[PDB]
Amino acid sequence: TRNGRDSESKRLGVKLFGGQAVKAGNILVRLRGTKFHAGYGVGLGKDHTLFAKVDGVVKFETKGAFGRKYVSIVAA
Amino acid sequence: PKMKTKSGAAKRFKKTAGGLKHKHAFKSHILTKMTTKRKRQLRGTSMLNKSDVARVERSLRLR
Amino acid sequence: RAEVRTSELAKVEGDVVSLQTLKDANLINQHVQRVKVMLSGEVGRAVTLKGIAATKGARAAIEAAGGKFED
Amino acid sequence: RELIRLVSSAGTGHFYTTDKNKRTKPEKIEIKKYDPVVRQHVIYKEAKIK
RNA sequence: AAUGGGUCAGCGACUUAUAUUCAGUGGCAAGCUUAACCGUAUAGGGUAGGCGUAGCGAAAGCGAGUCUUAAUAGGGCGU
RNA sequence: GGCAUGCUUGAGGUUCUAACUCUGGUCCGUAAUCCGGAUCGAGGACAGUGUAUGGUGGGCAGUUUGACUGGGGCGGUCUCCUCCUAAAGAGUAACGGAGGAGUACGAAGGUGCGCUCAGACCGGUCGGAAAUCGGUCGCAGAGUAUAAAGGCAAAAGCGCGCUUGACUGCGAGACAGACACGUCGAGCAGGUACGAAAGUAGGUCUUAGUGAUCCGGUGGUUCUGUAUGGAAGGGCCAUCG
Ligand SMILES: [Mg+2]
Ligand SMILES: [Mg+2]
Ligand SMILES: [Mg+2]
Ligand SMILES: [Mg+2]
Ligand SMILES: [Mg+2]
Ligand SMILES: [Mg+2]
Ligand SMILES: [Mg+2]
Ligand SMILES: [Mg+2]
Ligand SMILES: [Mg+2]
Ligand SMILES: [Mg+2]
Ligand SMILES: [Mg+2]
Repeated sequence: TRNGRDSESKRLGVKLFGGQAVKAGNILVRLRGTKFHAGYGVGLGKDHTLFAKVDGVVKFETKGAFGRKYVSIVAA
Repeated sequence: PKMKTKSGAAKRFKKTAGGLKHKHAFKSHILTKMTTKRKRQLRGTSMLNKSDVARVERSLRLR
Repeated sequence: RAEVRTSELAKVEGDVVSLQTLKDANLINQHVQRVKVMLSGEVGRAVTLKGIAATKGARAAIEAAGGKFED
Repeated sequence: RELIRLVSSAGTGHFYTTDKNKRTKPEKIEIKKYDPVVRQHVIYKEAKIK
């Protein structure tokens, strides 16, 4: 009947773009259910949050069947 | 001395030679909700933040 | 409680570091009973600590550098 | 979902704390969990926190 | 076409005391300094007391390390 | 079982006078009938008065009664979740348009092993537009404990067997962010559950399901414990209103 009541905007998005250099446990993408899949050396935590495990450069490559988006980190 | 400190901030803030210690909060009287990852990350004794130093060091009479 | 640095043991007279001897000099307050000695430099001379209890490192300095630790 | 205690088997006063719907399941539970005093797993049983 | 003022001449508004922090300029310097009170009294005595020269810990305690911990494992604080 | 009467004492009843009472009589101080004192009369352990406690008490007093608001009064709204406004990074208002939460679950968790939807259509006894069965066509239009959004074939969906990792001590590094709070987590050490073994497991497809401090309550703990030895009371840990 009356309607205000929004929420407080959880600050999602994609950090660490296509040519960065990452540390051991950085946050790559704050996902909301797998826009991006776990590529070569990344983690996929509890609420589908991609994080690194090794060092290098982010790739953002599209692979395979289903055309899914794979975030791999390359030792380069 | 004509400079009385506040009694509450002398019990909430012990002073060491690396800042001001203080116990963390929210850990009392409803605890079966919370997660063990959250409980043991509130058990320690932290040190005070730089935005809060010059506020407390006027309540404690250190100015 | 109080405590005396090892470097301040040369600041007394008579080479008998009693409890009242440290109150004779101004190195310690009045109404102080239990005193330690910790390692904070070289001792300076040859003394005899008594009535006071040093740490592990201070006792390894005084007994090595020509002193004596009795009671 | 009333809340319950789970006092250890051995003599320690270590316990766990959880909740249990008393309405549907009336009887207790005998869950085997870790004990930080004997440093091994024992079994627990209790209710009635007060 | 909002406020105030008829003009002149007199008076009329960030001070003091006690504590403490930061800068400027000075004294002695791992040490610096006395308060009351004495004094032929702005000298001189008076070092009680304070701040330093070492921390960590709720505490006992131990100390260039110490606390948590089954750990001498990591980590916090410190030189 | 109870009597015999004492030792006592509580509670109830009657009577007596000597305490207290008399805004009763007439003598005295006194030339006054206030106040005393003497003496008859009445009441009498009551009334009355201190102190401790119940009840009644605007008789009286000190005070409280929120904000946003296309004037404020009335009404509506005060916290958290998802979408749109929101301009292809984050963020971003209106008494702008639409909806939900103040919980469930000891398996609806872990693991190993298996397996696919809805719908259409043809045939088939009492059902018939529809129940169960068989068949082809399917190409997720089903399903997800709970709103919508974003997802799901190593299916995050469905079934079976064993189980308690809905573990304790941690945590490099980051994301966010006035602060207090928040979110993800490799790895290490303890002791575990499945699997032949690599390996997986620090709850549930994700995001709502909640409230500081102060006080009190309960379990562990020489850490202190006001001369000493103990205790009370603190302190720390775990956990309740
Ligand atoms: Mg507690
Ligand atoms: Mg002195
Ligand atoms: Mg005028
Ligand atoms: Mg009358
Ligand atoms: Mg009134
Ligand atoms: Mg108003
Ligand atoms: Mg945007
Ligand atoms: Mg833009
Ligand atoms: Mg499920
Ligand atoms: Mg499978
Ligand atoms: Mg005692």
